[PDB]
Amino acid sequence: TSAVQQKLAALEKSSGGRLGVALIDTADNTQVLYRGDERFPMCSTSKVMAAAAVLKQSETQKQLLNQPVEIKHADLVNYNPIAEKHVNGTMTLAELSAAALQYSDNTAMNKLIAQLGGPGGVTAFARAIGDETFRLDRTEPTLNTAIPGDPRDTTTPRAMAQTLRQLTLGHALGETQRAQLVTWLKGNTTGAASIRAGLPTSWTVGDKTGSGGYGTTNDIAVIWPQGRAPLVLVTYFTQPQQNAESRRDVLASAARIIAEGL
Ligand SMILES: O=C(Nc1cccc(-c2nn[nH]n2)c1)c1cc(C(F)(F)F)cc2[nH]cnc12
Ligand SMILES: O=C(Nc1cccc(-c2nn[nH]n2)c1)c1cc(C(F)(F)F)cc2[nH]cnc12
Repeated sequence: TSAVQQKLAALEKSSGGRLGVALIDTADNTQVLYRGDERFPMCSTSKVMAAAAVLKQSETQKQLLNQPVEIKHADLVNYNPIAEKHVNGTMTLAELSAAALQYSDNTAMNKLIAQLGGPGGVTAFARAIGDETFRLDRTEPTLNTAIPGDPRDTTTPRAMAQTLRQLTLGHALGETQRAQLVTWLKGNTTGAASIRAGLPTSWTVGDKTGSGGYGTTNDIAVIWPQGRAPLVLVTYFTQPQQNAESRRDVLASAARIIAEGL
């Protein structure tokens, strides 16, 4: 294995859980993979695929992002920091995308899923951009149950990193839409304790966090290191006990190991 792979395995053993890592260094297309082909519950990292799918729709439905969407009281689920302010009112699909990505609002995510026709519409977009591994099966909040062995609402680190690269640095989306997704990720509010905490502070990071049952703690990021071509990094982590507490420090530690191996 590589030096870095030894350090990641040791971090995993110390953590007591199961760690998945996939790095793409776009400077030379090199990769670092740890459990890169195992499935992990995506939790709210799946919000990137749903927002991107709506961005793709807006390439042909040109006013779609400005369309008002009704927020009813019955729509509110378990974490609605933005949507709860607009109950008995409306939010646009742009505003719902921003709330889902930057505040991790679960009601906003459900509106994106509904716009796409259900979880299968998010999966269909993944297939349309070449991701044969991603699957979204449930709405919020149950897509976060993170039960060991359950394939629902999972992907592999390798597949997620490749897709995040295609969406943010490649041509899965049109130019304006790619830039909008990057703008949203760079403005995330929830990420300072996760991948970002293991990287030099001079680097620019856009990321999407997630967490769920079994102490599942996740982050996916696009990274612009000072003076170098961007990286894409996926860090997924899940634990044996259903009621386990989150471990964002493990994601930071994994990111730090990756950064020191560059
Ligand atoms: O929805 C949930 N968590 C949540 C919601 C909004 C945002 C984020 C988040 N965003 N960035 N990190 N974490 C996480 C959740 C759901 C469930 C259940 F049972 F599946 F419904 C169990 C959980 N155990 C811990 N969290 C959960
Ligand atoms: O909102 C969150 N978690 C949540 C929300 C609603 C319900 C439940 C839950 N349901 N059953 N158990 N827990 C859990 C959250 C958690 C975390 C953390 F630290 F990773 F655990 C980070 C976040 N950043 C923004 N939001 C979060």
